[PDB]
Amino acid sequence: ATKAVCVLKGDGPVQGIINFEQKESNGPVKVWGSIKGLTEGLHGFHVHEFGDNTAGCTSAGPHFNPLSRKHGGPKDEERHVGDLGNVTADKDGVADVSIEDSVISLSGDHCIIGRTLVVHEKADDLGKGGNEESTKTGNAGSRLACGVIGIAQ
Amino acid sequence: ATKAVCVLKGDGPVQGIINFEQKESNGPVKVWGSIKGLTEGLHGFHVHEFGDNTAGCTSAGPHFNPLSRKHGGPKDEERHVGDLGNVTADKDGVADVSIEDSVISLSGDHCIIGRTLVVHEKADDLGKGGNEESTKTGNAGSRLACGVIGIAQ
Ligand SMILES: [Cu+]
Ligand SMILES: [Cu+]
Ligand SMILES: [Zn+2]
Ligand SMILES: [Zn+2]
Repeated sequence: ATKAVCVLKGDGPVQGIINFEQKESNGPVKVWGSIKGLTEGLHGFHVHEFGDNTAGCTSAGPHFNPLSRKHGGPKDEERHVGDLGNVTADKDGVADVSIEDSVISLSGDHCIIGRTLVVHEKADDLGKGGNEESTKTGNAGSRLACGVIGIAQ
Repeated sequence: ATKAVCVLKGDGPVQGIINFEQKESNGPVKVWGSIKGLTEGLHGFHVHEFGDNTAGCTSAGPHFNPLSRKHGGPKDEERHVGDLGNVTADKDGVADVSIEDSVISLSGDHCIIGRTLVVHEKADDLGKGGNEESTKTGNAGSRLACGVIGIAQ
């Protein structure tokens, strides 16, 4: 099994730790942890291409997209590899994250280790907003917190 | 080429940005950047095993050592893969980092992507110190700043 971890931080109050675990290389990645400091409701949640935080979350570049597809939700055949949809924060501003995804991986061409996990200002519209930006970012707005995804013990 | 980057941060004044570039997968890796906030003199500089910052730099674990060797300087045959020796801070507390290394790699099954880069309190004794700790850490002391090594554009 392979494990990964990401510490999410940004300019504002959003802070979290997200864990990744993959039992087999041909199998799903479990993604779980807790993010606090969020507004209540939905927040876009993606893996971005670059593990570069030199200019904060901006330098992470676009969604991780090695198959050159349009943005979607995690359930869509047409999605970026990095498209994990939304997380939901409760009234106290905490998102208890629990996702399973078969398109991200912790090895190979879909490997997300060394890339950046980002949590966003607004809901990800999952490619259904009827504008060009919906097909790129899901209209998820600004990057509230991010972190480079590292190999974990 | 393959490129990586690391933002070094800690609990004190030490901070910097370190770049990695590898023109050929079977070629050397160039490592360069700057670190500020350091005491004048030598400071140990290594890749540690885990890209885990959940408990600060402590959770990075030991030096990255997939070949199970003793601690060395970068020129030694007997070294950890992560052993990049010392950087030197000037009278203003600034270390201009400029390293070329043929043991670390940005690709392949022992790559340093997703691991942690650490700059230390004290000089690395290059495993020549004559105590057990010399053979593990070079007696480089505490971890002043660290960051996960990420994929760069
Ligand atoms: Cu995103
Ligand atoms: Cu170290
Ligand atoms: Zn996307
Ligand atoms: Zn070492």
